[PDB]
Amino acid sequence: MALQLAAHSDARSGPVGSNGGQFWSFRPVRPLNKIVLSFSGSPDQTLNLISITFSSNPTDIITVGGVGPEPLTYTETVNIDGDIIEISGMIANYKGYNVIRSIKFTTNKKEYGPYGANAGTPFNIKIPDGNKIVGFFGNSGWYVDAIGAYYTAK
Amino acid sequence: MALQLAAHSDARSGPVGSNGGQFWSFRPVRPLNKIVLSFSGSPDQTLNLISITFSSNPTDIITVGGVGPEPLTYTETVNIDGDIIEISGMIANYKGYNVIRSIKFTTNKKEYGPYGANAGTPFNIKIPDGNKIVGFFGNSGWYVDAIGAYYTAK
Amino acid sequence: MALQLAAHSDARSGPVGSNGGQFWSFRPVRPLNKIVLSFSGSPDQTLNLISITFSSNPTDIITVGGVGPEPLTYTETVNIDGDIIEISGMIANYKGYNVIRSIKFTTNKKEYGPYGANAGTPFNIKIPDGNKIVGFFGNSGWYVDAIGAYYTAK
Amino acid sequence: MALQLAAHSDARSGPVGSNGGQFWSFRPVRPLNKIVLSFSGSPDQTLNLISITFSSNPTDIITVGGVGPEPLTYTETVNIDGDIIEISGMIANYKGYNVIRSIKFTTNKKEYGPYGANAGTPFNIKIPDGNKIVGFFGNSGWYVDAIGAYYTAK
Ligand SMILES: CO[C@H]1O[C@H](CO)[C@H](O)[C@H](O)[C@H]1O
Ligand SMILES: CO[C@H]1O[C@H](CO)[C@H](O)[C@H](O)[C@H]1O
Ligand SMILES: CO[C@H]1O[C@H](CO)[C@H](O)[C@H](O)[C@H]1O
Ligand SMILES: CO[C@H]1O[C@H](CO)[C@H](O)[C@H](O)[C@H]1O
Repeated sequence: MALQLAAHSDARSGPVGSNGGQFWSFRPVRPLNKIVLSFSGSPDQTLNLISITFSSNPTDIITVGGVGPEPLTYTETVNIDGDIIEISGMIANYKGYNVIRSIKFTTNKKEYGPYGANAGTPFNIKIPDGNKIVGFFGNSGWYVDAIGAYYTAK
Repeated sequence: MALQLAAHSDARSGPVGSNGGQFWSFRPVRPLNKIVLSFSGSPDQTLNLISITFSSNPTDIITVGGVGPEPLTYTETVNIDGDIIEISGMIANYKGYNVIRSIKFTTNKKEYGPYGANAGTPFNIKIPDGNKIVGFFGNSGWYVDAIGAYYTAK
Repeated sequence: MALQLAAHSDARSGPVGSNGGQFWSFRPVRPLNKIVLSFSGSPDQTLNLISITFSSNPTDIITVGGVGPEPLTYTETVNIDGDIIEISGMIANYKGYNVIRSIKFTTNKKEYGPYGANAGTPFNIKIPDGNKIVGFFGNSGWYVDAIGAYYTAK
Repeated sequence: MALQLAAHSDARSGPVGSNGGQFWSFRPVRPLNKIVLSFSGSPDQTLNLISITFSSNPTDIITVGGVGPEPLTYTETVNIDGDIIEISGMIANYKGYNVIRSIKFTTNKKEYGPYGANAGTPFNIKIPDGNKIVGFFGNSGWYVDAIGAYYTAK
């Protein structure tokens, strides 16, 4: 007595960047409210993006990249106001791997970034008008190798 | 030299049914305009769905199911008028496997079906208002084991 | 001129269950090592699965289901030993929705469950030999409507 | 009654390229064994990849790109022997869009190509050892904007 009412999966945009050790995915039920970027290096010189931590209130969270031995030295915290609708950045070599090196998040009312080392090959994830980004997925290893987003209407 | 503008993949609904021998996927760039359902048995008795052939003019086409030796004895040709917005049917046993046994296609203009043996466990692939089905995917072997749909805004 | 070295997304199994309010996805880069199932009702009587919390050390976590007004009364904490290789359970109606009602996790070393109300329509998420489940996805609302898994070799 | 034996969807690699008008997908149940690349331009000067026709000759076929007004002037027909294990090529601007401009296919038996214009930025779809490409997906419009592959073991 159980009708098979097909369950849905959100549209995807990307991934951009490069193949990495592990596929990762994080689409939480509630909106993303915070993104922490972790780096090695320093702002006065060059920041090396190593991992990204995505979270949604009150406790959903995931960290991708950062599984290597390099110690972190800096972090940038992005407090998301509203729905993300676009992301951009640069891809370039880091210790033998082409990785996400800088990232910028854009919502309906504000832009955050770009943060990191903004040099390299640009990437841009954009979605249809009237849609929102509701999660991210990609590949990662010691660093963040590729990134894509889940999106849906309204 | 070339912006990595993330490319999109349409949302999915399903699949419903059962795991089968091969995954299959068909999402043409022009509308799906014809579907041929091939069966063994008799329309005057019981029809057994063996394969489905989806096509989009001028020459896009795919057949899933039917790789077994059983001869086909009857076909139902469905000429699609309008956007497909819903699919439903029944899943039941056929020669050792739970398979898609009947299927009904609903568009914004007409309803087609159910075609086949309308007995078993019901399935229904429904999408949000304002969207349309633009492709199908599933699993198949000798028969049609599972089916799901790709959908996007109209 | 970063090479576009196509990045991979793991093979998927499912989902099973039914369409729900939101799509959710959680595939961490480290192994899933803990799953908390939250229920209303009681073990001595009938346990009603409401939400599931998946986590991977040290800090990855996600909770799906549980959005509604019903208070939680019991939880089953599963400490996963080994790679998850199979999941099974039952789907049945709960307050007007067909939902995941029980779930059993099988790793290469032990099995856990089934936990919940083991009655209704059985489901089984199986993968090819030599593979392991590395994440889960599905639909959820007030309850856990559908679930599927990400899997990969080894 | 029907046991919900979760059905599987093959792993994906990509897409590489750029977002385009429509998502397309083709994963036939029989091995892909024919690919036709259609161009405008001159084999001596520069070829402009307009569309690609993939087939599981002779039953399954799809053509992506080429829905615009530009006439084709030259085609490359590729008869694949064995399993495709890798593809690579260049991406570059064509009349306002960054599109797939050349492609080279590698099977366990031999190499095919490159076919197209050798200029732009490179892409490469590689898969795990012991796997094979069993389908393709991407974005397209007047041209082939993005491409990715479905792969599985064996
Ligand atoms: C140091 O190698 C590891 O990290 C890099 C960069 O992130 C890649 O992901 C690679 O596949 C993984 O094995
Ligand atoms: C006859 O077996 C074959 O066809 C059935 C039914 O379609 C399933 O797909 C199975 O996995 C496949 O090996
Ligand atoms: C009370 O409705 C909500 O919860 C149910 C059950 O979980 C479904 O998810 C539904 O789509 C969602 O809107
Ligand atoms: C001429 O525009 C059309 O073709 C280009 C190139 O293929 C892109 O697909 C674009 O989105 C589509 O509208």
